[PDB]
Amino acid sequence: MDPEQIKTALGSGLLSFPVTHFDAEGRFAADSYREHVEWLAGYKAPVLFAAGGTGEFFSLKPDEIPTIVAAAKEVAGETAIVSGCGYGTEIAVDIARSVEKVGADGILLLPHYLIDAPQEGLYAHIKKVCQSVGIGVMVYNRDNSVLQADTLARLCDECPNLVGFKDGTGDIGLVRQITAKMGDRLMYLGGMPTAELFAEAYLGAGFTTYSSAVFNFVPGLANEFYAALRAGERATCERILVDFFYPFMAIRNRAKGYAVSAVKAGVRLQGFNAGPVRAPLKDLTNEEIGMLEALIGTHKRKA
Amino acid sequence: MDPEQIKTALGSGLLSFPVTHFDAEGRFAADSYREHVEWLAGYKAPVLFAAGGTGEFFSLKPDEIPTIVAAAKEVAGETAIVSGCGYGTEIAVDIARSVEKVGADGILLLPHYLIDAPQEGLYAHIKKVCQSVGIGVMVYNRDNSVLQADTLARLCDECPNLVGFKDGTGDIGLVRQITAKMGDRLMYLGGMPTAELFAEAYLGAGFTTYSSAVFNFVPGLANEFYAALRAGERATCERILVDFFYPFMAIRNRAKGYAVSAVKAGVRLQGFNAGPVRAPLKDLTNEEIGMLEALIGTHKR
Amino acid sequence: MDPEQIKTALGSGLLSFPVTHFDAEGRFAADSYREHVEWLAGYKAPVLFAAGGTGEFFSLKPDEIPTIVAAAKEVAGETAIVSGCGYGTEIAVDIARSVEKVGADGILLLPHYLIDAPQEGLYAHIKKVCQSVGIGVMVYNRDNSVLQADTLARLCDECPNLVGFKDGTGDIGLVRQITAKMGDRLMYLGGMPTAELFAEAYLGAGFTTYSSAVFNFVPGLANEFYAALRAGERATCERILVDFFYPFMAIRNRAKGYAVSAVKAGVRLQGFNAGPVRAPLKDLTNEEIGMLEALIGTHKRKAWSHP
Amino acid sequence: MDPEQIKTALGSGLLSFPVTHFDAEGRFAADSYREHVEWLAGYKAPVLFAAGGTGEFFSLKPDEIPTIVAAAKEVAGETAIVSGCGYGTEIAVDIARSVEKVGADGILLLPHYLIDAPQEGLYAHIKKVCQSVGIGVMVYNRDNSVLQADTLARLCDECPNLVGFKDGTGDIGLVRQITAKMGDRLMYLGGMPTAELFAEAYLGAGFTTYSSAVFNFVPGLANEFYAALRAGERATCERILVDFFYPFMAIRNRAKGYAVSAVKAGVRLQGFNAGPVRAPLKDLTNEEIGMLEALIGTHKRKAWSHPQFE
Repeated sequence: MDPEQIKTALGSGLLSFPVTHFDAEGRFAADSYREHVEWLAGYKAPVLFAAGGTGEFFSLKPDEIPTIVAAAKEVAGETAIVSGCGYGTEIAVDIARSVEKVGADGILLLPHYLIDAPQEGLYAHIKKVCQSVGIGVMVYNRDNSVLQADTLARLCDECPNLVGFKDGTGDIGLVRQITAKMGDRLMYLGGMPTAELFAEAYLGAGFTTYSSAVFNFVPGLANEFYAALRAGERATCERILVDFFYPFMAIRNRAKGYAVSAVKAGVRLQGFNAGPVRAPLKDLTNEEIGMLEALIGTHKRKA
Repeated sequence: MDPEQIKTALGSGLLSFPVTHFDAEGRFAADSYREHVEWLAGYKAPVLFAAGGTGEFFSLKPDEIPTIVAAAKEVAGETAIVSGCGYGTEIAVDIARSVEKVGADGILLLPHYLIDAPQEGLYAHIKKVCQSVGIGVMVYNRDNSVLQADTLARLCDECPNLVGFKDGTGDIGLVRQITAKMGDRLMYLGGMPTAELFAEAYLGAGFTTYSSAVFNFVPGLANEFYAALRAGERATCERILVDFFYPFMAIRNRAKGYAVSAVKAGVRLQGFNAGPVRAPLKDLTNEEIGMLEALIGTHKR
Repeated sequence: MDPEQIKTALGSGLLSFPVTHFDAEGRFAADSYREHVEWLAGYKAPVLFAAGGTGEFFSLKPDEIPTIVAAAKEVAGETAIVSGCGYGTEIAVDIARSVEKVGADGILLLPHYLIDAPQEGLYAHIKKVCQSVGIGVMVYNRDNSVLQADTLARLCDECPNLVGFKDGTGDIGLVRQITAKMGDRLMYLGGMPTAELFAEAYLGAGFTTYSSAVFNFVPGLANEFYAALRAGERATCERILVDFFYPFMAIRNRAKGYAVSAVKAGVRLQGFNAGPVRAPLKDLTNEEIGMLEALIGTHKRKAWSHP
Repeated sequence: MDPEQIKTALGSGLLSFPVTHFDAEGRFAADSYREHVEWLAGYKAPVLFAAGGTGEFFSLKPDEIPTIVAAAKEVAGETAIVSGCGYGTEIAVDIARSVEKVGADGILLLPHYLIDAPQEGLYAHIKKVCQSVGIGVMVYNRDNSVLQADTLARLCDECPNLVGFKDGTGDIGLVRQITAKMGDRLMYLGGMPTAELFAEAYLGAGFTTYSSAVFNFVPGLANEFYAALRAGERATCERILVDFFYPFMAIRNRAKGYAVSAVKAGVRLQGFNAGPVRAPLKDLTNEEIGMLEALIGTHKRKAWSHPQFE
């Protein structure tokens, strides 16, 4: 689809970021991945982000990314498919063009690698990546890549296919300035780890959707929270925060990287063969897996 | 005033934090202060925080604080008066008791001095301050004093006069957890510098009021933004953000401490003899003062 | 003494920062304090910092500080006595003048309260404090008060009684620039928590002394480390780091504020009635006190020792 | 070269990290690179790190790295050549094996990409990279990859080819613990931006060498500072800090990334046209380059003929 079509899809519901399934040896496990993506499709997220952060983009070889995107496309149905992209410009452009070739509907551009960079340099890097493909681009403010509002405005003026903005900073002051400046030029995507913790506040900032990492393993629960959010049903949102998300957060905060590892553990507990995380992430301990299993509780998919 | 009455006042509108006026000899200028507070009273903020952060609490002698609270009480009329309080426990308790004596309706407890502290220690410190007075207390998550939700819950169970929670961290994740845990047990007060930049997001977190530092010199505009906020008139809030608050923010970000210095400059531009900031703050340059004057524009008094 | 005399004292050995003793009613326990200080005096630190950070300056009422300084001065012998000082300018000047009045030999100026401040404001604040007294002043780079080299040079040019610089930032790049700029105009004092962890590196930065917080309860060991440091006996320094200081660090890192709490626990373990820390610090758990007791080990204060 | 031989070379002097030269089309410019490396060779740094941070590792396509290493090897003489390496494990292993194939004498392992990771994960990642090659490895504590002493000890016990430790954290407390723990098991390399600012302090921590980024364009000055450092000649070190390094730092601090961009400008000023930096770095303005030119001053290795008519 064209960038305006992926833009419309970004504003039509909740965003799904599937974990990437690996076998015991760490290789991509396409059959298990497709089984899980097919199961998630029943819950009708309008956009699927293949090989995003939750999908361990940062541990994939560039040549693996189109294979993962193609696998998702096999079974995702009438769903927009966005690919992760990232690293420095040379690598990012090659990844972008490779996933465009296998039929991705857009790219989510993760930070460049390692260095702190001046705004002018961020502009030049992101412009070059946007101009390398015809599909839609979402930029991702996080870590060592944080666009100021004026820099983002310049990019929007020069790159018509730049259509989305994902925030992973939690900087409420900055993101409100960005939505005030750009208005409906961009779709605004919440991108904090466990984004439901931020979603009610981010409404006021101008964000009405987000990545739901836990949709990987409790999509019914994630969909219900999202529905309550958009309906203004505060007591329902709050009940789900108190009974599910703050307990999940307690597990997540036990170790670095568990924003991904705990989500992948949840997928395994629901009976999908998602396999291990790749180093330098680590998997949950048996004790922690037990905690998560108990938390999932009434939401188990099987016995 | 009993804690439940200050609690009600905290939920009845916008919060005012007047700058503290100093004269040429550097002392508190009570006549000038009272003139400014009397003018602000016309704009009907339900609660006035004397000697808070915007009032340069951090540069005041403990014995100056009751004097400032007393001056505010003279002219505030039907307005609740909350006093700043802070430092370590021994000093804080002395301040708290001293301002209760001159008629403060509550205290806002700023962080203790210098050190990073464990949750159990914050608990012990804040509990001792709360139990030293009968008036209402508002805690203030900021810098080296950040309460977790479970610690604040314990304080609420133990200290009935603890009735307010002010946030200066900007940690949306944490403050949403706090409002979910405590519910209507506490009044939630936005406390970021230039809090209007955060107000719409903080609604969703569970906060419907905040300190408006710029109410000091453009109270009419601050009231206009607040009314639009509570009415859900986003285009109006956004217009005021774009036309006033982000340009103000640009001036404020030129130097450390200007969250206070620029506000005080604004007060002087409106014809109040608020005087200089105390070191280690520094005042705006003449050029910067000119920028602020131009920004205030048609809100000139 | 005059500023040049305290300056000379700062360069004559290891720096002592006694914990402040509190009684059951929470009050300053002067008898116990004086007893502890008298014991420490036997280990010959040339400068004693009363009511510094380790002495819980940040939890003292201002009127308590001259009482504490006076108590240390009574029993410290021929030892320079420096008082903690801090907060905003108005409070700091009052504190400074009050401790000068009871015969403090200098002040260590802790950061102002709460706010971040422009360099020009730091300059104005510190200058006013220095000019309020005739005794020597040591500035203290840490937290929300960090002087750049040019700002400090300006203060040195205008305040002759400013004679010392303590670092609590751990910013090697900055502190080396400072010593290159000022040279022997200032005495440079290491001020990291558990400063022995930094001492060998700080030598190259231009610092040959530091506050030894653990001197409070193992003054012999602290002296042994300092002696080896100044003599270039790396194997000895390293042994003490591996056997004592990194294990101490493990205890210290278990909770916020334990850089003070664990030291006070050590003092109590060695038989000085220092009492609890004041909130918002917390004391070590019994389990943690147990860990510190084992670590002190052969350095335990024994009834049969000769003074 | 085996790992014990590169370990020995790491302890034999100052470390060189050449900028990577690009042409106007952005491509690696091997002829220019070799000319610059050949000039540097006269100053006899025992180890050259090709495609390190100063060499814009983070902006290279993985297939460029062996090409750059091979070019340096052409003209480096009897100098050890270490290659940059980095990213997540899968990419890092491919890079490591590719540069081993072209004859690198070791790899400097930069952080993995993006994420904060637990110590056990860092261990698993670095172990896998070390076991993928037979050449020497130096780990690099910086940004999102900071090994604690006990984790590093486990890596040392299991990976004999891990022989070096480079610090970019500036955490004196931690690095002194690490040298106390490992002793001569590892060679300790200073790795701060503009490492001369840290070198005297780092001696005490146990580090007697470092990467000198400015060696790229004032190697005579960098060599003199290093000799003074090792000799204990404090007044010489201090003069060079005051007259050159703190003024350099003032230029460097003008914008993000100038720790690389300013060094590359210096190389260009000395007559080696190393070309532009790759985005998202930005080059110094012509005004800023003029500031650096004035600072280089008596240390210029050429005179320019600027265009002028009548």
